[PDB]
Amino acid sequence: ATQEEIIAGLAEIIEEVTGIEPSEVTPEKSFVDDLDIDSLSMVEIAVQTEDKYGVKIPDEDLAGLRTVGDVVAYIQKLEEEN
Amino acid sequence: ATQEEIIAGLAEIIEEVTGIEPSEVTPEKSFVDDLDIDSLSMVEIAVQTEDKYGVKIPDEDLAGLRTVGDVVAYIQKLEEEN
Amino acid sequence: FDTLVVRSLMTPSIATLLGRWFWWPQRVRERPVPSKWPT
Repeated sequence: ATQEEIIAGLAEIIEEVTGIEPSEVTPEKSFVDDLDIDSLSMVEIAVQTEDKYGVKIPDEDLAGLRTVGDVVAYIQKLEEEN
Repeated sequence: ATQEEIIAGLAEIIEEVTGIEPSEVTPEKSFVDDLDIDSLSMVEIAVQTEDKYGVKIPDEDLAGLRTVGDVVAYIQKLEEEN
Repeated sequence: FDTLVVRSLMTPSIATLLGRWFWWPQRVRERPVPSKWPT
């Protein structure tokens, strides 16, 4: 979907995983550094997206992903690759 | 016949075999995916349709059919192939 | 042992593996209808 719609869904998921406010999450924010999200926690975000939106991200790809903008672009890449 | 008439007939049968509301029955819905209808239940719809309108849907087409619109097209095709 | 291992690790692991067949004979879905992204 649209980049704005992608952020809204993902930001809600992070709140469930960690507790970070959806408005707090911005594309500038980084999961590992800004969000303090480890590899295990980032899996939960991918897992919830897998059940909700159907986007599954394995361990190798999740390690590469760093920031929210990267993840949003990564998902929007799949949407672009429709 | 008309597209609505084909759906209306199919919608009634769905409410019998599976008990799914007619409002849920839309042409874009998928039996396996959207309607959560297994292969056997879809066959029963064809059996009732054959004994009611004469439209005979073989098992080969039933596996091929994915959505309600696909089924309507085949029924319209059989309407064309009359 | 049950609370920390069996209830916490063993039981949840089996449910994911069996998927919908874990709730057999009740027919369930692995995931709901694929939902669109909210505005």
